[PDB]
Amino acid sequence: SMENLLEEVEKAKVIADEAVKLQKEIDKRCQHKIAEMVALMEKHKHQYDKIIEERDSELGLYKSKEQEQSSLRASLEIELSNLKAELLSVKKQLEI
Amino acid sequence: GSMENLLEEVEKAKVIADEAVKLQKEIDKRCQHKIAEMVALMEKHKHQYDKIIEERDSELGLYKSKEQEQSSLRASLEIELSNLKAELLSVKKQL
Amino acid sequence: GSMENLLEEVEKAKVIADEAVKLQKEIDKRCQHKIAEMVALMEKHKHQYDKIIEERDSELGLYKSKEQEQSSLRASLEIELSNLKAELLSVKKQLE
Amino acid sequence: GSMENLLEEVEKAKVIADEAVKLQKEIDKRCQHKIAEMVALMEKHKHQYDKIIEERDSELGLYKSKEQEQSSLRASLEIELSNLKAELLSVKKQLE
Repeated sequence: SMENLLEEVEKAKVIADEAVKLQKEIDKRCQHKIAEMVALMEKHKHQYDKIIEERDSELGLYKSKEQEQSSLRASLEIELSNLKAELLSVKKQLEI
Repeated sequence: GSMENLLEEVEKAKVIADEAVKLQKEIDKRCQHKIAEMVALMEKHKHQYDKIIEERDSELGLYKSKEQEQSSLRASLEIELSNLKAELLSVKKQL
Repeated sequence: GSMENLLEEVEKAKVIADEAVKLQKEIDKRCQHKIAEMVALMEKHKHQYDKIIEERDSELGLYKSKEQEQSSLRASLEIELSNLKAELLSVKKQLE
Repeated sequence: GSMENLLEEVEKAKVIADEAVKLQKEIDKRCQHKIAEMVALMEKHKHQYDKIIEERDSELGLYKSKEQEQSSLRASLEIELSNLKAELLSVKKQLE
């Protein structure tokens, strides 16, 4: 029974060794997965920061060109209206 | 009267130009709005990511502390089992 | 009195093992919640991106239709202005 | 001369229209370009999330099997400690 008792202590500490080793593999794999996901989030975070920051200068350029475009549009409408008015003048002159 | 035909043509050009300006603005603004929505989405995602990363960095000390406590418990168990085997060997030698 | 030391050591080892299991359950719990939260976040983002990319197609169809309407309105304006010039020349030379 | 400046106004309207089309093509080109860029970024990120989740999901079987084996080793350890306590009560009592 003494031999069996020492055998039981040996078996127990072997089981503890394997349990700790396996749990270390599990923990390392888990933290590895967390690290990969946070890494991907970091990269994406930085790219979005880049695009968000560029939107300011891009919006300034857009506003400049959009003002110039509103100028061209108003000019065309006014040109066509003036055309109509001078045509009216010509027509009433031709009534003579 | 040919003057009436001219007035009709000018009014036609005014209508065409007006619809073209209206459509032009509509296309333009639709594009700008699409860009704005995508930028807003990317900003939300960026802030969520920044929050997760910040929480991980803050709690890293606590996680490492608990892991150290765990490895200490494992080592203590190994030591108690070794002492158990040693004292059992002592008792066996006594008998 | 060495047997009492043996029983005390066995009870101590059992308490140690129980504390290791309790603490390890807290660790595994935290890792599981972290991975689950990040997977939920990335899956939500993946779906939102997929949706925007999916509706970009219909937005491109409407964009194409409206752009064709635009170019037709442009061509029509250029032609109406040319016909206008033609009749203006007709009246001008008629009155000369 | 009211006809000469009518023809002149017609030519001016043609010119203004052509300008407006050029400027608007510039505007729409930079806008559609920005859209293309952000859509390509979202496509890349969507496929990355899909890939990383498909990997975790594919290895969940190995994870679950090693975790079950881990819980098996924990149970084995509690069983061995219990057997030890019992045989040590037996041996202790056989002495006294």
